[PDB]
Amino acid sequence: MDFYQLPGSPPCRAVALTAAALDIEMNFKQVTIPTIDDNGFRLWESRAIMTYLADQYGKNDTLYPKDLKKRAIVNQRLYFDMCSLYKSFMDYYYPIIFMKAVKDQAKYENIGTALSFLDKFLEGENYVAGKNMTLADLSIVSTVSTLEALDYDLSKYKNVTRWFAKIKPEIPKYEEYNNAGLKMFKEL
Amino acid sequence: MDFYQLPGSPPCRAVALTAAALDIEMNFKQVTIPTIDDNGFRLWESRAIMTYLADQYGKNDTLYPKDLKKRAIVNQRLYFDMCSLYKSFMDYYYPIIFMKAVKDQAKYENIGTALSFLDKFLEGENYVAGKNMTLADLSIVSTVSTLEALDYDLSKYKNVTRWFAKIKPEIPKYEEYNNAGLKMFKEL
Repeated sequence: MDFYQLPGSPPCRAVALTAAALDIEMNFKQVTIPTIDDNGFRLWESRAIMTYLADQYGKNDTLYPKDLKKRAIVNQRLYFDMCSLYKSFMDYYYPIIFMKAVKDQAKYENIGTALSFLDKFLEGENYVAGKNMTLADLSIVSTVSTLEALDYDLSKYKNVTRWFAKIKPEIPKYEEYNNAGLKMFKEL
Repeated sequence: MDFYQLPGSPPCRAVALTAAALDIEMNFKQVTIPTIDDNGFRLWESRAIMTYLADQYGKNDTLYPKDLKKRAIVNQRLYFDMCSLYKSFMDYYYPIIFMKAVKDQAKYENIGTALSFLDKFLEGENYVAGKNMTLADLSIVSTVSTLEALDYDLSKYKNVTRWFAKIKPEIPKYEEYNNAGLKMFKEL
């Protein structure tokens, strides 16, 4: 399988973490990313890639439970991550980081709103979407760790901070496949 | 199953169309909508609801194929619909419809960009995400029909126009569960 990616890209790191958690080797290509080419099957949309890889190559279904109710909750969190959390991170930081535009306080507050929802999801919970670490944890951590790298303060979100701190040690190859690619953000 | 909804809401109509296509009766409640309460299982996020209902109550898997590659394409289109198509429709029309704010040309053009992607997906294709009508068709039609109801011109998007015209007759109970709720938009 070929993996077309960009080391800093949060969606790319979500896929890379997923491949690491499933112990899947991918041929990493550098250049809509990420895209995988799985023996001729081309697939884009990070989260669709993640759920495809889990079902097609997951030894057990802990990351993406076959049980339909548990799966629906993972799916619900993946939509939230993509449409609210990740989108709001992009909408505020990307113009600042790349276009050196002026900070937008309204877009900045959308980040806070998304995190408050995430913080509520994690109340009384070890993981974002069920009793075990799921794909939703790997997806969301790719954005949350990028916020921290950009010096967003998460301590107010004590469930987010709690979850983030305990999840990094559980994630296979977290340092190699997420932490490393964060260097571009820590330098700007 | 209880279905908490609002007749005009596009995500509510996407779920209602899904229930109609699967021949599922739901107890419709009026008030994050839509939400279903399936014998104590509460679930929000329209698209997560749609894929839950298809697997849990679908007689065959034509609407949401079990085949992992075909399923991944449906999933990819559902993310696009939610994050690009539906989001851009909301971002431009809702301030105009509800807050009577001034038209935003940038937000208006995002609609056009989303539709151009949809139009490309439908090139040479009968359906948005595979050889048969899938959940992605029901999701996207709930937004496309709302655009038309708001007098957005889709004729430029000749694949979108072609698909929309042939899909309305195929959708079980399309008139009752989507067309009817569109009346609020045609009057404003």
